Amino acid sequence: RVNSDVLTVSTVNQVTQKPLRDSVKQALKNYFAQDVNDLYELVLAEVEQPLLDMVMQYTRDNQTRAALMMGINRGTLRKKLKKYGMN
Amino acid sequence: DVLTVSKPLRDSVKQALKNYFAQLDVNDLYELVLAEVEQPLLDMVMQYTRDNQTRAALMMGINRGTLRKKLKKYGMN
Repeated sequence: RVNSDVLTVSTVNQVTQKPLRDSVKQALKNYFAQDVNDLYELVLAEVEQPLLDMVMQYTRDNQTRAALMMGINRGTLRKKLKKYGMN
Repeated sequence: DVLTVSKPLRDSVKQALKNYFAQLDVNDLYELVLAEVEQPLLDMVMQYTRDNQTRAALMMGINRGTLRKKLKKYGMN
């Protein structure tokens, strides 16, 4: 059971749409194919940065609209932006 | 530079969000994306460790309690 299927990636082999979770699985599978103790932060960092960049670009940098769209408060959005030196 | 797909996983997230935006009120995008990324992460690590929660938590860098809360959140418990 998965939460949603609205996030899909376009991959040309011609162009096929597959669940984003599949890319995550593949990336992890390749990663394992080579002692890790920070896998969550690793994956989190790889996901939050593009998410923040895309949303901020979409709302034309309006921090409040970006927060509403993301379902988080203004404060939380600000610490995430700063974490990645995006502020 | 460690998470890539056949490259960086981040590019696939960007692509996904672009496809999603074309589909557009939305106010749960963070959880929406997190759910699509944490569930498979949990699936893959638990599989890697043969369902050993302690080993999975240690690999992930989180305590066992947090791992169990995450698994439950996604109905994987």
